[PDB]
Amino acid sequence: LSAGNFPVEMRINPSTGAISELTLKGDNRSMNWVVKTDGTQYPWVKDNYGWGLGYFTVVKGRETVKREWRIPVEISPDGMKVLYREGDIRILIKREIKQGDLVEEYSFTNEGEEPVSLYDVAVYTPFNDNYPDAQQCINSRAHTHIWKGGSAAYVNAIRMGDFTPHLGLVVTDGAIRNYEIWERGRKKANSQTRGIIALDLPDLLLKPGESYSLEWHVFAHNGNDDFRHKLLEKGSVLVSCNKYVFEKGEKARVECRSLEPLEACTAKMNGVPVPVKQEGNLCFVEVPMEQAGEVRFDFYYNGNKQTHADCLVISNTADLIRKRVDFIRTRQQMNNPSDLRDGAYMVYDNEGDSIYLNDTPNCNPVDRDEGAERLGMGVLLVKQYLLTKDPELKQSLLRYADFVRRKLQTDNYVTYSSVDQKNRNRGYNYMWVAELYFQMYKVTGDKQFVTDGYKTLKSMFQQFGYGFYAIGIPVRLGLQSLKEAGMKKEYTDLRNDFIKTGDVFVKNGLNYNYEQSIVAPAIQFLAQLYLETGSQKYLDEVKRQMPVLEAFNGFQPSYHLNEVAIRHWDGHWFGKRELFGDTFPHYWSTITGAVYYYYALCTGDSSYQKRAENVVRNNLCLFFEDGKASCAYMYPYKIDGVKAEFYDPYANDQDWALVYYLLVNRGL
Repeated sequence: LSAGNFPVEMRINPSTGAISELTLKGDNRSMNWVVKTDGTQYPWVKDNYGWGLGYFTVVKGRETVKREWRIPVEISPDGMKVLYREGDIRILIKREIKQGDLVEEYSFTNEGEEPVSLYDVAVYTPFNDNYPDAQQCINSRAHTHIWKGGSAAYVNAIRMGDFTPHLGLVVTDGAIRNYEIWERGRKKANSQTRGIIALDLPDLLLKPGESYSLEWHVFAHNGNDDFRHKLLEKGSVLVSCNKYVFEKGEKARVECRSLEPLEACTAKMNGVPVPVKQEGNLCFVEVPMEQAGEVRFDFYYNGNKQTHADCLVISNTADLIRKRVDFIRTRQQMNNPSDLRDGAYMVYDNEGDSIYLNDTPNCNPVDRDEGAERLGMGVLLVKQYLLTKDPELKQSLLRYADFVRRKLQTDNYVTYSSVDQKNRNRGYNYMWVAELYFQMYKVTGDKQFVTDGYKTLKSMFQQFGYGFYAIGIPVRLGLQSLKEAGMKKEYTDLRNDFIKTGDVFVKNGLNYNYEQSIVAPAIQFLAQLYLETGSQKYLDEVKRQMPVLEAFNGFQPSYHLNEVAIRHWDGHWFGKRELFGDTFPHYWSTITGAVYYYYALCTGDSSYQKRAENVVRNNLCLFFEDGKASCAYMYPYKIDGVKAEFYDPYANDQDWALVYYLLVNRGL
């Protein structure tokens, strides 16, 4: 049983030959699926970024020249056939509407007398993934889930509100190996745009007169299941693994599904052939994961096609966490009686092998300071203390709790992230200080911590409002902390402050800058609230907003991406390299996994717990086997020409990923 037919329509730019506008006929919201490339949406995004235009670097001996195609030599009256010529290379674009889908074929032909090598070959696909405001986002923008799957590459653009129709792009000839991001910066809408995506073809060697062809289909679809079915119908494949992060010794099952059986399907594991089993239209590999590190599974099929999955093998998860807490204790806690920040857990430069003192220039000093998000290290050590009872952690926590109470907060519970207290008074910071205090009660017993938690939340309520959207508002912990102490006058007063927050979230709905870590913590809060009160109005709102949360997450066969929310700015604001661009994973992705944990308790639907476990498991790649950590993985091949695919060398705020990992897996 299903729904509507939405033929792809477009406007061709008569000067460039690019697709200016991409719409789905019969869409009641008439969304343009690409960023407008005439300056009218963003001043700095002009016609050179139009859909179907692109670039390559041509190398002949010592001669290296980058070329960008933009002005056709020939263009059809309808714009469906376009020919560009840049040096020796002809770029021919053929477009057709086949049964309501757009089929585009790009050919690259060496017209010259000498062989040529082409590097960094890419086509712009400027999907409308940006965040101008909540109303436009929900109705008229799309989360763009990109899979660099070679011959089986795709893009699944889910409208942010989850209203159908959605859009899909499936590669049916040639391959896409990666993508790049263009037009990011402090002067280019900052955190509010994902930028302009370009999809990278393989590097080519073209003899005189030889061609390389890329073909894709663009089409409307009705959601992830529909997208996957259509992807298969168009002759592509879907790769998936039982999971994407393994402990050493575990068995992996990697599956490659097609519509019809693949011919001569072969596979490799880090470049080494491994046996593939074929049953009908499933090929699968089953192997032990015997060595720590990256594992890439490649499938080779139908003569010249390939695709892959990215998995990670860690030594052991318990030990990874232990080693990380020891590193926080022995290397990221300031132990200098002379320094005003004495007890703090702090930002750490992994290249420099020292605590980062926030004294050199950078783009935003307050995001590299002594508190604010850095409280997650405290919550992590507390949770790890509860599971192991290492007295050296108790000693370190006692000192941290003193640093926070004595130096970050005033006597009146006004909360800062800096010992001087002459910087921003935020809102977000109060929830984590509060969570640290309630958590410290479980360590010792002192009911004073519990009062500090309450008086911190009350100070936030006084100053900011009742409907302040904020990450990790500690409802279930707050109340169990109060009740367990026996301060029953407080377990009602606070509960009623949370209930007044619940109702304002319910009144707002999806109206409220739009991003993952506004939407998700709202739902985290309303789900904990329902578990305490029982009020059906709150669980109703959770269910209504769940699809909107889920739309941030792809199902690509990579531990970097699988159920990992699209976030693309924290590298700039929190990292050493200060790179805007896709961070996969970034640790706040694990809030979504917290939502799924609670949602699984609210309903009895245990498949949300399995998903919860998947999300947090995938964030384990931010933690290394010597106890070091990274604040972000920069995912794309390049960002504005700057090479990415690296872990940012600062350990900053990422330890919340382990906080939510232990919540999901141990209830802590």
